[PDB]
Amino acid sequence: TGMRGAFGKPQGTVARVHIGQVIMSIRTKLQNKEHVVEALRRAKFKFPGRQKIHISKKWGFTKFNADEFEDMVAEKRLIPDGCGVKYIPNRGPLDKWRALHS
Amino acid sequence: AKSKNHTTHNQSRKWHRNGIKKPRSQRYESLKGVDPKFLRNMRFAKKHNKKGLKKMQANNAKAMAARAEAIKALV
Amino acid sequence: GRRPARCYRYCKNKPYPKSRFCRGVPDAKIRIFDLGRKKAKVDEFPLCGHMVSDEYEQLSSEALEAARICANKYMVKSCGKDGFHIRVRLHPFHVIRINKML
RNA sequence: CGAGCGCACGUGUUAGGACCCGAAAGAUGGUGAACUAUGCCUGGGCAGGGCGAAGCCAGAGGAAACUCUGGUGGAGGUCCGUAGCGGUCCUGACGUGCAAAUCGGUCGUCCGACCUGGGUAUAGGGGCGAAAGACUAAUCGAACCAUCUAGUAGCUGGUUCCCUCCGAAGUUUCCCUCAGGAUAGCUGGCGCUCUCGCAGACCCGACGCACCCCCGCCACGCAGUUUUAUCCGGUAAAGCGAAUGAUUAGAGGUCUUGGGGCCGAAACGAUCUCAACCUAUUCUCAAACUUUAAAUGGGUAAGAAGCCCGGCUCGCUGGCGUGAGCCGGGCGUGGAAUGGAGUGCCUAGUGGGCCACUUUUGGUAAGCAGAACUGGCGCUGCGGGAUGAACCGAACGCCGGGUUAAGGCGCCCGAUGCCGACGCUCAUCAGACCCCAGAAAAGGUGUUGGUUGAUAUAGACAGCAGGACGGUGGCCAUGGAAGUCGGAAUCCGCUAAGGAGUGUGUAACAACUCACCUGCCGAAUCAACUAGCCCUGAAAAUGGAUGGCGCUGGAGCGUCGGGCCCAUAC
RNA sequence: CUGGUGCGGACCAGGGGAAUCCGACUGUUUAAUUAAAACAAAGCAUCGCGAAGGCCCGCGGCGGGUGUUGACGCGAUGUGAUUUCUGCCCAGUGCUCUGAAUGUCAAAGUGAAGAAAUUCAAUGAAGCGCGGGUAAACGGCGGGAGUAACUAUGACUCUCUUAAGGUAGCCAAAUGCCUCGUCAUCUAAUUAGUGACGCGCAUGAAUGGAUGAACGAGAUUCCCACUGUCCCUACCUACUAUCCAGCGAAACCACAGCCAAGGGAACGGGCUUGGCGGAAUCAGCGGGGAAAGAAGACCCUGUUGAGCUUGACUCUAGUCUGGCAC
RNA sequence: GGGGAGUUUGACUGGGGCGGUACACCUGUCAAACGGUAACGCAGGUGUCCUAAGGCGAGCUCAGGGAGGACAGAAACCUCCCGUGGAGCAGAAGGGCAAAAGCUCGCUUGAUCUUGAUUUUCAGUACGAAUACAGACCGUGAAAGCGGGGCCUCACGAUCCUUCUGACCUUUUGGGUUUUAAGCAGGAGGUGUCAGAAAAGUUACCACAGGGAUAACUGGCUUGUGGCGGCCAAGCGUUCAUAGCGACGUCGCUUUUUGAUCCUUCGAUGUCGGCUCUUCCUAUCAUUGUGAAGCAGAAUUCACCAAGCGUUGGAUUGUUCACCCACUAAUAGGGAACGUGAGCUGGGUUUAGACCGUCGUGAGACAGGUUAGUUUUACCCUACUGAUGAUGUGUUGUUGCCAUGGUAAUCCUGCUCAGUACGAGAGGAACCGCAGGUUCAGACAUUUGGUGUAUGUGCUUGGCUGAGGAGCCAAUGGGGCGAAGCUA
RNA sequence: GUCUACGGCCAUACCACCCUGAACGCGCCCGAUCUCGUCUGAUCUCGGAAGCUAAGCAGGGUCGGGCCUGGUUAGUACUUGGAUGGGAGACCGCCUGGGAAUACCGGGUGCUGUAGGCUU
Repeated sequence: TGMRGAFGKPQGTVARVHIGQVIMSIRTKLQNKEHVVEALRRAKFKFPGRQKIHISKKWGFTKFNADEFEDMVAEKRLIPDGCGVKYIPNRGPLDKWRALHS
Repeated sequence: AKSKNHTTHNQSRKWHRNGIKKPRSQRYESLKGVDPKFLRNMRFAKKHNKKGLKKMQANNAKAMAARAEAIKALV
Repeated sequence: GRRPARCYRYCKNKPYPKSRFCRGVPDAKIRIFDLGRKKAKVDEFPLCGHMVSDEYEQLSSEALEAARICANKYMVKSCGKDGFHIRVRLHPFHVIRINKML
């Protein structure tokens, strides 16, 4: 306070960004291409500084890429289950389930 | 009153101005701190080495002759 | 009480957690990070819209709350009530101190 | 198998000052009551007037008790007021004065605790005080003089001839230590022990030097360095579907409870369910977490003090052996680049630092506080950044010639007075060079560049031939609405259109344009972004600052080419 | 009766009233900034003392003052005219008294052991400690509750807790932070005054409470009368200043003295870039010279002092008591 | 036994013995992969505790979870299975441990006596603590071995003096004996300021040495707090995001607030407020010119160019600040060393005198009230307003030219316009016209007023010249009226 | 091939589950008088040798987990050294050198000294 042992005490709580972070991801129907960026550009005016906006090259919040994702799902290596899709390698001990029905 | 605390940086050049860097090595050194039992025993060996010369040199005159002859006798 | 984020913008410290050693931190104003139809299956929404930060800085939880609300109101306006899934993907864990002066 | 006496020097110490100059104080012995403080003895001094006490004499009332009324009388720490004594207010005058405290006015007292001369007493830790620590000889919260005495100081001030040579510290530890010493370090001086390059008239190194060649010769040794080996750590980075700790989210499934249930009865029952609890995943983290895990870093070794042999001694260890020691013998030096090394004694100054690239803690940040490395300023000047402690270049004896670094070349000002090359920009606050002294978020159909998406002679785009309703009140809301807004709705037809209407329009509700191609004259149009100059965003107190003048085919901004200019550097 | 309504005609000579605070008044003080609300003061109240004494000086004695004295007298204090009051607390700190009711304790001197130096035991004055009295001695004064009626407050009472818990009075005052407390007056307006209100931070009874006529070179507020204080400044006189004749210092002085901006030890006369500069001077002037006056009295450091205090640490005169000797 | 004396009354420290030990210690981190490392940096612990919680040897495995079992339940006790330290190791945290270093027993004192060496902190001094050996006596275990305190990192101490134990020790002064004393070794009694002094205040009566190495002002850096804006646009504005505002967010500016810091002066810069005077800034209260409005007019609100000219008279406090009456076009905000003391002022703050309340036993303290309290020097240089003058034109005069520097006027009221415009009405303006005024400036004396020592006149008091006259002195005697002159 | 005792490396050796068994080799297994110790001959200890390889143990199987070792992650993240390189800043590009770790995709699943057997 009078600097005779000055050291602050907790107040507020922030998050640290990194060049290339992803502060907000919106998912919707492809028809809403110009609603997504239109709305999301507002957040550029609430956050400090400049933040490039961007349209993902992925199906959703998945690890995956352009819509060959769904081809892979047809191949059954990707299982639609929950807000994301569960990956499946060809490892594992179900070499009788993959027989009975893959 | 108030004083300002230290700052410690020039004491790195201070040494190397002309500071030595090796412990001044030497050949066989002072047996200070060896296992004292070994110390006693080895000392007995030394005392009966610089005694027992009618032991040592009278049983090494043989090896003197032997090497002093063989080192040529290879020829 | 203002303390505008001008002071606490730049990243300038060793990252605090909410720890065993820093106690009583005020709760981050933003608490719930998913808005909109967040039960949707993956096959529904094939478009993910991102937002990358182009500056190395700190973002305040208060700011995150304002941004999330401001970006949700518009996109409710356009897409509807079950048309999106806004997911803040950043979390305020780094606390900051304030040295009260007499 | 040894060294005292005298002399010169250097340091530290004690002192007749101990480099010189300085305290506030302390002690011993004395001199003062001519100022004032207070007692005593002795003398002197206080115009004029206002009030009317006690007594006193007489006159009236009355029942007496007694009471009135008039003159007399002249008491008082009484009253107005002069000398005297003081000294309130002008915060008046002068304030290097008439004066080390006076003057002008206006002020309190002026018969009492009054004012005053001379004599006499009380003396310094003592007197004296109607008490303010006042007075005690222009001095008093302990006088004056002399001596001890030059008291003492870690504290300021200064500390006197020339050149030459070498050259710091502001850090460790301890200290009633923090403005100081001691100690280490850094410094100079005196030297030493060897190298052996006067190294002939002879004659080599897997050991250097000389080379006649080193009989006389150690190339021995060292490193703020890289190289080759082998070691050490746990920061940066990275991870959570790897433990600890924090945390979002969905799912897939049973279980433990709960909401209300139901069954009808408890059922978390089939319906649930909601949580929980799992099981696979999922979004984001850690200076006091970690599986992993660098760069730069720290040690050792890179051969004669070595290697291979042979024989003794050992009171130790004990199958026999071990290991340690000794004596004798043979083989020479081993990776690059530099260079003479090793060793002793005495010892002044310093122990207030500061700044910068990079890393880093406290803070909002600070020309702030605190750390590591390295370099500077300090201790240092020169060219350049106008100006300056540190920035850039750069290291100095005295000069002549040439050449550069950082810089710069309209003029100040030496240098472009070159054919300089390609571009960007108009600023009624332009812009103009590291530290560095003008600022942002957000905007611009100012002007360029660029990315992407749409359409084009089969005319695409603006301005023309259309087209802006014919069925139609068509559904059929009657909250009235071929459009109806606020009517749930919902068709034709014509390649032209008009959806069963764009809303203005409250006359039900009419009128208006809305949307989509070929033919009107005729070539490219439009949309969404991004980043370059310039602009808005943009407020200071004396008149001012790219250094100034100024400079817009640049003397401005970006990338560039020659040619020139100079420092104490080369 | 008389004068231009002038007649204490120069001179000499009191402005006035309604209130508040303090002190009774007269008196006295800080010579050289403090004239007062400070001291004194009568009045009140204490405390010791019957001279082989109280108090006090002293280096010393049949020393010395009060003492040419004797309780209506000395010596030591507190308050401070009169009126009228002085409440409660003796656990605390001191004072004093008692002593049997005596735990603690020094010299001597007495016993026991040892050859002795010693050692041990008992013994036991003052003084503490034990118990009374003492407040005009130093000083000290509280908290939650229930509870009448709408009730709060709270009459009446529960108690920890101290030794007692602010009694009579009195106030936003010379004492009240919040504070410009709240009402009313006083003015157009009043943080001032006055008058009331008081669980009053922190009022209060001879650390005196409260009143009160006179008085005060004492602090305030208000009203009448006067007015160069002011609106709004003029004009007049003497002495300076001014100039001449004569006579003639000191303060101070690194060099000298034009500004902006810049850098700089962050406020330059000097340096950089600018703006520019003219001999020698007189009367004024208060902006600058961070002007002069002084080795800053504020603050910090000092292993530097003094004045003063006390429950500091060591001590000391004096004084009480025991022993030894005359 | 403060009557009297001597003396002391720690250090650190974002100025100051206020707070707190960063004053000895130990862990984790900062700490930048040697390993050293700083702050009153962060999270913490100690001045102990243990006959076992030591030393050996043997035997068992802990945490929790799952299924079962009479009372028995969420949890007693028994059993089976899973069980990588998830538990326990005296205490802080870190490390370490699973036939142990834990748990249970069994036996025991190696927690003992005695030299030297080394580590740890560093001068490579000691104390503390620890390392590895050696010589004795032992312990346990069959034994190999392990043990000389705690599983490791903290848990404690010099000289002098006292005290205790040790050998048939040395000395006790010419010799002998015996008491006692001194010696030599090892432990203890303690120095927490922890390398180790024995120690209470107050100075507003103060003093000397110094310090800007260190506070109280302005000046600088910063701008958190203070003030001014800007951006985004959910909403308020019946309808409507932007006429006027603006939340949740966020970017700046200004130095008219208050902080933070110590750079400049302690051999001195005079430090509050008020009065007087100049000038400056603009983020404009009024006025000139303009746009906008949820603007009919009238008022009023937002914004633009803009500091040329205005921004008051008073009650209360010292007041800056505030508050209230009144007028006004308006009663905007500020800088200039918080402008300005050799300009004043001295009200307050801030010496020495006093009073009350709280605190202290007391001297005394109060950022609690109250009262009285010396404001010093100009002629130096510069600046500024005035005044002589200087080169040039051969000397000298008359008459002018004008580079240049100064700047000046502002605002209001009434009549007309016009009860018209404008409006359901309530209400109600504007232009040129006319009339005047408030502030400022430059003058001036005809009149009006003030001055008056023309000593101009009279009227007078006291005294003086012997009186009538005619005067004079009373620091200008007083008092009527007053010319020229200066003036509002 | 393979086992037994002592081991060194101490997961390519662990865990889970299923299959296989080249002496009496280990072991299960039958008893408790001797030795010994427990509440329980369960354990420990002793004495045995009827059956057993059901178990341990060894070997094998597992689109097994785990573990070791490779790739992709990537010359990305990161950093020694340089500049009068950009940016108002936050940061960033370049010159010069060094150079990682997840996710993901491969491969492997004990070796071996010593003394001693057997080929069921």
